[PDB]
Amino acid sequence: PDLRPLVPLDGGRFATSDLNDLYRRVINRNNRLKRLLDLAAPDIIVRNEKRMLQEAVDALLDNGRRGRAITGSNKRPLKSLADMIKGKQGRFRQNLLGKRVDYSGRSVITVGPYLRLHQCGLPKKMALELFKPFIYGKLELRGLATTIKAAKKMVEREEAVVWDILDEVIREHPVLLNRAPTLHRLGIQAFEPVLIEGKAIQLHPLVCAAYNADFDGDQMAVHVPLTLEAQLEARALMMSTNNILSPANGEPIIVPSQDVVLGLYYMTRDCVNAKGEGMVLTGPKEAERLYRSGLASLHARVKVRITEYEKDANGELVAKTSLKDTTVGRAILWMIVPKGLPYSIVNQALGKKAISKMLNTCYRILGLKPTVIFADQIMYTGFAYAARSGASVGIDDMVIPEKKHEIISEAEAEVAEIQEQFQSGLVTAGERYNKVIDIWAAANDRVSKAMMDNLQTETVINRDGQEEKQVSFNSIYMMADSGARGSAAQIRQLAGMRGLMAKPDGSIIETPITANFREGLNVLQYFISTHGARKGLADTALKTANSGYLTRRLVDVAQDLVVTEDDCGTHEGIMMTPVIEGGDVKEPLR
Amino acid sequence: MVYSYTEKKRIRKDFGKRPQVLDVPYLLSIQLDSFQKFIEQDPEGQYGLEAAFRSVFPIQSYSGNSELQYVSYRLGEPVFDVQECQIRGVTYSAPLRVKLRLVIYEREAPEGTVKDIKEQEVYMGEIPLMTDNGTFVINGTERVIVSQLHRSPGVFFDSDKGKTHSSGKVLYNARIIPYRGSWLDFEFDPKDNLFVRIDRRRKLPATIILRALNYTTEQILDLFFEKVIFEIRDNKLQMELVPERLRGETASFDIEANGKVYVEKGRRITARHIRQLEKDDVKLIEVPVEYIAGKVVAKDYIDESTGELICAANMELSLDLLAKLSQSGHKRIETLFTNDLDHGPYISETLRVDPTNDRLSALVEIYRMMRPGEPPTREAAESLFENLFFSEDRYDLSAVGRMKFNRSLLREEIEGSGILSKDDIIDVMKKLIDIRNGKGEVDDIDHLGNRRIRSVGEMAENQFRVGLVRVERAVKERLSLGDLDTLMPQDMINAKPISAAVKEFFGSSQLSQFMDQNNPLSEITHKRRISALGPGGLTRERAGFEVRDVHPTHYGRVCPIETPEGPNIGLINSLSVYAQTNEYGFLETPYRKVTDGVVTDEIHYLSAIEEGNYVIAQANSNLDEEGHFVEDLVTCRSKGESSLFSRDQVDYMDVSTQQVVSVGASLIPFLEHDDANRALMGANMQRQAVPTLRADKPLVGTGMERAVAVDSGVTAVAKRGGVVQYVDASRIVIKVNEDEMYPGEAGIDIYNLTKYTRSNQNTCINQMPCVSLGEPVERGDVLADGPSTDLGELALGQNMRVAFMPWNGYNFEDSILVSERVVQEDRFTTIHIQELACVSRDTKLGPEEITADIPNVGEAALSKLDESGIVYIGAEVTGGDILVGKVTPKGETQLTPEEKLLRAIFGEKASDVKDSSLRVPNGVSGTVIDVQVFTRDGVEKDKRALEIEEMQLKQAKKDLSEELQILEAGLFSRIRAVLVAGGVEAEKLDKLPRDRWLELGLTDEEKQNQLEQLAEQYDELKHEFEKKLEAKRRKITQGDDLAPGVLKIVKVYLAVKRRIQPGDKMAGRHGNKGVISKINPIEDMPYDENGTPVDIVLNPLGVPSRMNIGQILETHLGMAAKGIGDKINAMLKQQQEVAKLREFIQRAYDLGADVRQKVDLSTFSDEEVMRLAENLRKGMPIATPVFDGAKEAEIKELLKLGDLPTSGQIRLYDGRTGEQFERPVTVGYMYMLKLNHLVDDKMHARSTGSYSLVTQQPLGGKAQFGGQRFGEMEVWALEAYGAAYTLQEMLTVKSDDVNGRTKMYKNIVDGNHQMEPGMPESFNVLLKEIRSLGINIELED
Amino acid sequence: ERMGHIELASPTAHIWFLKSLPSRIGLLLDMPLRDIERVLYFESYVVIE
Amino acid sequence: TTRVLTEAAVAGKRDELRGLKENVIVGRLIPAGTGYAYHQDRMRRRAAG
Repeated sequence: PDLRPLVPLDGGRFATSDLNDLYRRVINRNNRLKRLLDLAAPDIIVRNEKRMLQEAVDALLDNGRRGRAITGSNKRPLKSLADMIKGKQGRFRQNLLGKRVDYSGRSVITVGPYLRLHQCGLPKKMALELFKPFIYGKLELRGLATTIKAAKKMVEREEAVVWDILDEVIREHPVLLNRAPTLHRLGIQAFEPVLIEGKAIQLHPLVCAAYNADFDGDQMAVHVPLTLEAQLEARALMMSTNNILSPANGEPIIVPSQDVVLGLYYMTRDCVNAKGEGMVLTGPKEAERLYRSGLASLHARVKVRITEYEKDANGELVAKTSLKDTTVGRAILWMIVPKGLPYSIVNQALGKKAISKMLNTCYRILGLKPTVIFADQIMYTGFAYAARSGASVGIDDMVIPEKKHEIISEAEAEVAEIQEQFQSGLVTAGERYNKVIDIWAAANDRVSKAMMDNLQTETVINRDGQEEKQVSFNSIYMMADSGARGSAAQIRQLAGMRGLMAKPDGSIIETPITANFREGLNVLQYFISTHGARKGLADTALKTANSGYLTRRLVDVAQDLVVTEDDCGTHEGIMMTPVIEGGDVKEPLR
Repeated sequence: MVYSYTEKKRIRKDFGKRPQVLDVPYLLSIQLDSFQKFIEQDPEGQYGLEAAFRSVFPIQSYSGNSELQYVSYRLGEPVFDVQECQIRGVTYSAPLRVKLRLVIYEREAPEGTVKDIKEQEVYMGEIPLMTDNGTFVINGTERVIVSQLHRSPGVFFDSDKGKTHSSGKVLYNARIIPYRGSWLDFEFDPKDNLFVRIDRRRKLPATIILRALNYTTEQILDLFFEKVIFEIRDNKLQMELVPERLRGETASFDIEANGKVYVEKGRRITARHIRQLEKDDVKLIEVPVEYIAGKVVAKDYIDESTGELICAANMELSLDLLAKLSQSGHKRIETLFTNDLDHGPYISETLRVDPTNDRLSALVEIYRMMRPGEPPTREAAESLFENLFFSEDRYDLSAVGRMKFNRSLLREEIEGSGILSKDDIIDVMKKLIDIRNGKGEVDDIDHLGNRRIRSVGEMAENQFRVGLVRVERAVKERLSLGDLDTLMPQDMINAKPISAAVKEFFGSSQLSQFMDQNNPLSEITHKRRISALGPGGLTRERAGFEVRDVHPTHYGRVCPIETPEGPNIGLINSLSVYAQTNEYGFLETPYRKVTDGVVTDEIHYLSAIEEGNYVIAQANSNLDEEGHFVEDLVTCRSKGESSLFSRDQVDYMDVSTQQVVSVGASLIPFLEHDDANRALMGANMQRQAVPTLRADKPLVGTGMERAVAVDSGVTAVAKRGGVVQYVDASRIVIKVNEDEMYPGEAGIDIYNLTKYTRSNQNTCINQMPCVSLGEPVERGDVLADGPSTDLGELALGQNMRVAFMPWNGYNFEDSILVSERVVQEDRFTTIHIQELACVSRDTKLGPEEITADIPNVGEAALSKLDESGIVYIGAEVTGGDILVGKVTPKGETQLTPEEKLLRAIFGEKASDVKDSSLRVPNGVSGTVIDVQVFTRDGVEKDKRALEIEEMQLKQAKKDLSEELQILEAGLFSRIRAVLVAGGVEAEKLDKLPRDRWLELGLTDEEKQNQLEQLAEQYDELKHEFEKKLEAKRRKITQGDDLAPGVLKIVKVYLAVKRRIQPGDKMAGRHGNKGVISKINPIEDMPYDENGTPVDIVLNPLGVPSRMNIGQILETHLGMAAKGIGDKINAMLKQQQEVAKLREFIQRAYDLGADVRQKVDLSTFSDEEVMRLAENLRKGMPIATPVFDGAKEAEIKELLKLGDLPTSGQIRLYDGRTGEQFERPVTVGYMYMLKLNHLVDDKMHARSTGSYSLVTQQPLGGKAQFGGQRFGEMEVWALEAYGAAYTLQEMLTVKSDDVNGRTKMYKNIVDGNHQMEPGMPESFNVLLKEIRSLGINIELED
Repeated sequence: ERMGHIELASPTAHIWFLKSLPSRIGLLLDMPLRDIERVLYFESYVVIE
Repeated sequence: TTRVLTEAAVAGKRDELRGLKENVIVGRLIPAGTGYAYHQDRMRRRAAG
């Protein structure tokens, strides 16, 4: 009876349902039949009650298999013993670590601009509740809590000394975080808790990519390790400082792609020559001159002495002074660079893939701690310069090519010619349709070429030659080129002609959308545009569940594997060859 | 020239190139019209209660010569009002009573009645009355029933082919869907066999129904199939052929056409051969004999001598059969064609499959399929079959179903019966055969002409009829039993079943639900929502990929954007601006008629069928002054295929660009510059807005905000008023002029505002006054301003200065930086109202009383509690302080010398009671607004419950005495007038009434008599006032009724002021949202050249990834408006002349292209100038149409007049380093809005609390300090990490291991940090459950 | 952790067996499942011996 | 579960708690990662006794 509580709804009536109603029915039926069995009932009658009893027993076991027994006033059937075993509401349900957690719940995500990676911002409101037994133990140990009740009263009164001992306890104690939907092992990481007066935690931005978070309305859970071995596992295996590379393919998981990238690109550039082009210095003075006056990060033709350190010797590095010319930003970041890495490798535009290779090579050569602290300083400088840069955006940033109207005129003239020759009868409907598709595709391609030409390195600046077509300073252009944000396909939708976007179910409309958001849009164009967005949203929503189901099946079928053997001592294996098919090799034997 | 007295105070600038032709309708006619017509006394019975009655009302006894009839139904008046029901918490309904007629006829007389009981009406429940805002007050609460969309009842010729065939072949089935009754469908087998299926059960042979329909095989064959004569006499075997009638089949040999050979042997038939054989008259031509064998006989024949079934039907001819049939039966034989090239039998194949050929044999089969057991007896089967489909009282689908039937069958007649017919099914089968062989196009489920919506009226009528038939059954039973009586008409008339059914339908329904009261826009769009689930349509969100896809016919009927992003996506839609319901169930779209090029202003509503026939132009077109077009070729849509057309081909014209947009999406400026998904999420989250203390008018508008605010019914408007007399913070009285005044009434209109009331979303609603005093107000003018409203315009949000610049990563991805000024300005501050209630629950031990005599508690807690135990109004409370002191009586004990001694010492408690007082939940702080107490009649303790009643009575007497005083003043003025020229100075009347010296006789013939008459007039008015006040007092203190277990009810409402802070979900109107991460002080943020800093720092990288140009346009218009407002404010400060500012603002208005003509100094006098300027002294109200907004150049000149750069980029200086920034940054003023997702609600954590009785697990989702739940996928990730000790800690320490939890707690207190596993109790529960079955299981060693 | 039992004098089969994908009673007696179901409701009257 | 449970009951088989899910349901250290060494020691001990 304990496992089937009365559960009084109104207090007056317990109404034990789905557990005892079947029991009550079977009990009274059996009592009636057994009493009647002693009274020599006619065979038909007693056989009828026997059949009804068998049916009642079967429904008690498996109601859904045969017959239909429902609850009072509800067409919903009863939850039988199998029902509480199989299905989505059985015992093979959330008992496999699906139980509730005593120490967790509903935290909100914010930005950790400061508070470097081996940390996490735990608001004080989170604290002083989760570690309450630890607070009680420390208070008793320090002699400030003679009794448990006194400790509870002091804690509820929230004294300053309570905060002090809480800070003392939390100092050397790890903690882990977990995104609720995660598709990989790396959805859970451990960090050092830090108290900040607020209500939401600050996750470090670099880890957010692994967490797949995007700073919108999001929720977070927190789990505290209690046993010492739990904390050791936390600091040795759950710790962000250990999880750098992807365990799937091997790429470094921590990879900045936001404002850090564009700031890095901007600090290392040169229009033609900023103030103080011909100046030559040592390199520490670069910041000295930039902060005060006389120099700007866009300065070119600037030579300095660079003492490169190279680990040519076995496990040993040697210095090397060099006098190559460079820009201000590269010289400034050179102090951030550790000793091992060379300077010529960072003497470039320094894009997103460039910094990815920087992290990869730095970890490969130097190690873990140097690359970690280097990434920390890199992101610090990225934020500093992104704030410094400004990097505005406006309706004047993107430029609509003037030849677009002429291209539209030529394309529509060709379309009219195609229509005329179709009415001439020499051309069928399908041939004309395909020709129109090809014509519009070529027009789209030439429009893309024209807008790229308008946006590429076509910007003359004053000089002794007076004709210096260097890279333009369109913010969209820098973010697209550096790859921090945007792509050619997206910008194609912004400055020039939109494209086809013609797909009701599988077909393609002959007329494409010829506009861009800068000049507004047509009602018809906007109406026809929404189909692809609707289809994509539907695909995402309906495929999330399918992907989850596939992952669950895969993990279920592939659970038994574990490394219990070192070597098999076998000479049987697989010949491995590069994939050479189609036009060329799709991937080397690398 | 527009006056707009209520709007002339502040006029918003518009930019609409196209001129408005049709105004926005009431926008809520759909919700109210259905209810109105359902409750309407119609002269003819077509719908509503009239048709519901006339359906099955006449009741006749089982040959009892008795009958039951009614005259008409009368609706009782509501007992209470909307506010009264809200306060009482009762359901606002309407009583109903119908006059009846019971007539009895004596035996041995044909229709000879002897008596009538047509003298007593009966009562049947209450109908929930619908409000003035399309809502209901069910249980005091407000709910909305959403209209259901479904496929219209009718026939559906669906293919159901493709991959589902699994055979590489196409299918062709037909489905009929009656509005009521079973479903009859016919499936097509890949073996070219039709099959009858009912209610998705086992299929049946196609032709079994026809045999059951008293049809012989020969009749069916002659009907569905065409028979050639096949006149073969004297072994000539000469065949009658028409090449035109049938052709395309090659000829083998021995073919001639009228003598000479026309079609050669072994040569394919050609259209030349067909043409010559048709032109040349061709008689019966000799053919080869094998042609007989393949052909099938048409009818079962007999020999001339003997009547055998030789050559029976559905039998191919045979050569040995041939000679004997020729010599015995006849020479010319009816046969078939079976032109498989263009036709196909598909039935003759099935005919032989049929095991039953007799009508009885077929009739038993259908009963057997319906009833697996109890075979029929030639009576059950026929009755069941006739009642199945041929029953009027059991099928009765609809007239609309018959209309759709005829439309699908191209029948001119549209009026038919609810029952089916044999010819109907016959033609349905024939049409299916033609379609399968190829005759036309298939239907379309997603087509809007095939689907209809349902309103509350039709479903209410259906529910009423369902309740009514059940009661009528018992009425017939009681008439057939004991009919020999003349009792009153209440023998079997019970209102309980119908009342319970209608309450359940209204109360608990999938479509029935509360509305989101947070935003008036949310309310109004919630009432405009449309769904497909529920009792019909789609049973679940599953089973659909294209059903939710956007059909092309959604052009001007529903919004293709406004839909939720959850799993219910594509299933919930909102009506367009001008969408109107069809007569029966569909939607109608108005359009302007285009005649011979010119466009006629007349509007015509079209359905999905009509729209596909004519030619409709696009609103994005150039119109000449006379209605002509600038360009001859304009893109138009005919059958979903838009393309250019000459001006002589167009047939109809659009109404406005908003015809395709719903109300919510229409309010977002620059939709043509933002992504569809972004607009979708923006519109979705706009419903999640919450009003703040000071509602701020948006500077950029769309115009529809005014209409939304006025039609929302959330504010107060002026109906037939002439001038305001008195204004109060909550009371508004307006004196109507005599022009709109009819006699018999005082001539004053009172209005009482709603002040700080909790909503369904626990929000606060308050209505603020608008006018000042003595202001001449016209009819239809707004009077008060509710939440998120300003001057008749829906003002939800504030216009906050922003900038697009990455600031130290605080705008990394979606993080929003906020200003300390905003907190100081208290913008976005929210007020929340929480309700707590308590009941006495009198027990067996005794009643529970609230006497504030709580033992074991200090007087400090009791200080804030009043005498009866309630807390004083306006008091403040934190934590868990006690609200109301209630005690539970305890069962008495024996003498109990210990207890007796304690009572002799302490007493006054004697442990007779237990502390059952009401206390705040932990973590909750606030202050009380007011309290409410409800006591049922029969109990009159009322310690301090009289105060609220006294306040109500004071309010009632106050607002009732005013009209009486006004009428008394008028009458006394009249009596002062009549004493004039009668020798009586007005001084005597001013001193004392004296009844004007009690008829002194100024005329002594009429002055006395008129004075008397007016004296009884005054006496009667006094009596009426006394009667009214007494009746109102009775209605006030009458008391209420509660649940039988309950004794009395006490309710308390509290106020909570929540302030903005990091963690708040902050969003805009362009699908852009963010979270508050830091409250930066003003000094740190960058400042302009003038030292004015920005307010919000926003990430500039969001737009390129999400296509949010509308945001930048909002920024530029924000600078335009801000420059204008600052300039006008500076001019005001300078105290300049009126003329300069007047011409300046006229220039600010008259500028731009031709959009609207409005000039000052002609309609607006001087005294309106300064008030109008002071209205728009902080910005320029600007309205932008949905697709006819301003242009980039236009806003460029706008900024030019604002003394602003056209680029929009301005240099900024760091607030921290004081350094000028390169790349000058565009800044913006954003009309930003705060959402309901506030961090204080998401604040939740737990260390250790109570656990479940079963499985011994912690509670869960914050339900009384719950704890978060772990998951299997999480432990999969942990196992991939492989921290086994952590897993065991999760499974034992923080789990159901009772012996482990206390052990671990004590260890932590002692600092042990050692883990003792135990073994989870959930496993024990599982083991017991397994053992509860006949299953052996045990744990070994 | 304590059980309670019922005598149930009348014989009763187990729905879990002879009703899943394999018919345990059928697989044991080589007896058709339909006939087993029929006799399980006192309306088949199969012979014993 | 139902079919699997019936099959196991018919067979009368055992689990031996070799699978990781078995350790999970029981609530003991898995033979992997940190628990791998402990499980190896336990298996060696059980081999001896």
